[PDB]
Amino acid sequence: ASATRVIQLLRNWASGRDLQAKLQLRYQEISKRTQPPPKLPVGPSHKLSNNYYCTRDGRREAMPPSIVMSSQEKKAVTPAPPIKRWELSKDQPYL
Amino acid sequence: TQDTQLIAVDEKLDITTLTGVPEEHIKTRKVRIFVPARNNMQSGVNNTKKWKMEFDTRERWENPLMGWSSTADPLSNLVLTFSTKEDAVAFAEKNGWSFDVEERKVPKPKSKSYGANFSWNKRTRVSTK
Amino acid sequence: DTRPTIRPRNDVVHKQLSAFGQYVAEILPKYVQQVQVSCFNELEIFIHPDGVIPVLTFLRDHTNAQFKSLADLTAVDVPTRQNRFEIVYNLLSLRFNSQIRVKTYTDELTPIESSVTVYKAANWYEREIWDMFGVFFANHPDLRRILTGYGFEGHPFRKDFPLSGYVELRYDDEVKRVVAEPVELAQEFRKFDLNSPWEAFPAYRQPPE
Amino acid sequence: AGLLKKTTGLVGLAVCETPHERLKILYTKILDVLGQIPKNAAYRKYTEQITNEKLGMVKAEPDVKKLEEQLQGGQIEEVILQAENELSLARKMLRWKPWEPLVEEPPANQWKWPI
Amino acid sequence: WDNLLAVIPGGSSTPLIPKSVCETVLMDFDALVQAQTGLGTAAVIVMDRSTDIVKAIARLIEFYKHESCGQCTPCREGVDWMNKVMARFVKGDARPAEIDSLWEISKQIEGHTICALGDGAAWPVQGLIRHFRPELEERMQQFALQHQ
Ligand code: SF4
Repeated sequence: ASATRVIQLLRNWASGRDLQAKLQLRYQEISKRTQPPPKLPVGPSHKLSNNYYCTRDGRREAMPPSIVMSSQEKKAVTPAPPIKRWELSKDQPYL
Repeated sequence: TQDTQLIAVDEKLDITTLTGVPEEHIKTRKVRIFVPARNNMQSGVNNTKKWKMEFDTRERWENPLMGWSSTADPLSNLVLTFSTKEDAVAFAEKNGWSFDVEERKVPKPKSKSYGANFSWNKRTRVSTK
Repeated sequence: DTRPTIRPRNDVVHKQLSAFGQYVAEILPKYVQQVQVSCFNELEIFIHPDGVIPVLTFLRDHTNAQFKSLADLTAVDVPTRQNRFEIVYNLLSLRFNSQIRVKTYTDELTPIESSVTVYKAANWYEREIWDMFGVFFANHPDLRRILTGYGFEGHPFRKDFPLSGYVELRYDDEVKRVVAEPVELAQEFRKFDLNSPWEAFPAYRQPPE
Repeated sequence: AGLLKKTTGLVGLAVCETPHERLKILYTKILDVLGQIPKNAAYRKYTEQITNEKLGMVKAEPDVKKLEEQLQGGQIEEVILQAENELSLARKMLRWKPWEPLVEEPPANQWKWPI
Repeated sequence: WDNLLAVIPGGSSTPLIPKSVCETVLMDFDALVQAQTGLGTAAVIVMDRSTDIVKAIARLIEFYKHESCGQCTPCREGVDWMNKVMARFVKGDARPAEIDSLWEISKQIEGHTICALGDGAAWPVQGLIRHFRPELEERMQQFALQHQ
């Protein structure tokens, strides 16, 4: 931090980068370990009214697999529309 | 309906030799079925609907240490599931195992009349609701 | 779907798989028993055992299906059903970003001709099935016990196989080698009876059979 | 047409020097191999519709660039692969015979979920 | 009638009607229930502006709490609950949402009871929620306002 000036320029030169701007050891930027009491929020449905489980009962909303064909003019169709070709990233087009 | 050199197998299927269970564990293991009786403290009924494959209980010696119930009965913890007894016995005979049967506990008709609970010449009058 | 608890349904593709399900059903009605889709936009078309070759050869090669990514070769034991072993395939379409899933029924002995031709990924999966569930597959290049121990007995995921197993191991001085004694557990697996005797979901309830 | 590309974007598959007329001749192949299939069969009525159409837009504009977005099959070089795959099927069910009805209904409640 | 706050011409098991609506209504079984109130036994009880309505239902729900037999559950602990949350209403220990909750609670005890006492418990308090809502709104707002 730590190190002295002439050492910094030595490793700055050998790496071709400014390591003093950002390093890989935390010195003072670390958040304080003890923190104020974290008052948490409440649920979106936390309300004393109109929140019966008759409305939100997702486990109940599920329907057994809808059967269409059973052992006991027309047009061809696809399982999904064909995918589209992604373009080059305009940020870095060529590495 | 499946004609590809089919062999007319007239003998009951015996897959016991493939599963490779120990010989002492295929003959000296009475295998039994029944549909569980409802837990009398729980009025719920959605458990007495399936037959199960459960076995006979062997010995349970206390551990010399703190006292866990050490057991050497691998087949004891083998509660299976069965939709019908016919499928239950089908599994039992397919790997031929010394087995016994049990009849599905069927409810009787509860003739209930709340108007009966109050009467003039009938003794089913209830003193307190 | 203003409520944030349940996940929203997606109907546009929901109708699309059903249309594709009928599209597959009409082409090869000799092998498709029944086809259906679930709430979570997952379609499944059900095939006959001897149908492992052409149905996947269809999905692997069709210009309008082209499902080539073999996902998984699973099996599901159902002791009630006569053909307890249920071999389950799973394919993914690269161009049409969908997941087909075909499953069959098979007894302990009855084989399935190896589907390594349509997907060589199944080859390495195929070894596991005979190791893990024990269902032998016909004309398989090399169908080996590859994931369980050497010289194991039986098939552990048959629901008749104890969780603890049949043989335990220890190093024995008098033979200076590991000997496989029968299991003798220090503690017994304390099974828990976890089944509420009240109706769980009126939707998926089995009617009186 | 234009300048022939050097890479298809996928290793193994190379740019075809003969894009359209090769695809056309193998397409005429998949018209004729489909011939020995009866008309009432569903795969015929699906295929010749999907066959006779994309034989159209290939001859609609011989250039490689526009035809990539005519069929949504990506680059033409993989359309050769996939059309060949469709050719493979027509040969495959020439012996499969997949049009007489379902072989046999499943054994009792062989699906039955839940149990 | 100007100094009047609310006459209840049905009695206990009948919704209180505000003074303005009392000026324009016929008292028959039909017309009164058109105004969403009951006529019952024609127990015409008069209560004017000086007395607070929350205190009126305070004694009313207290009467119902001491008359329930506890046979059917929705009336037994239900009529207990109305008294408890309303007890907060009188002093003002509630919030405007809690007014909706007690109306929602009053919906639950409606009909589900063996007899009509539980239903008869709803009618007076239910009429309050629809009619004297601002009076309840100022009642529990004042408690918190001058508490600080
Ligand atoms: S509603 Fe009627 S039956 Fe039920 S507890 Fe109240 S008085 Fe008794």
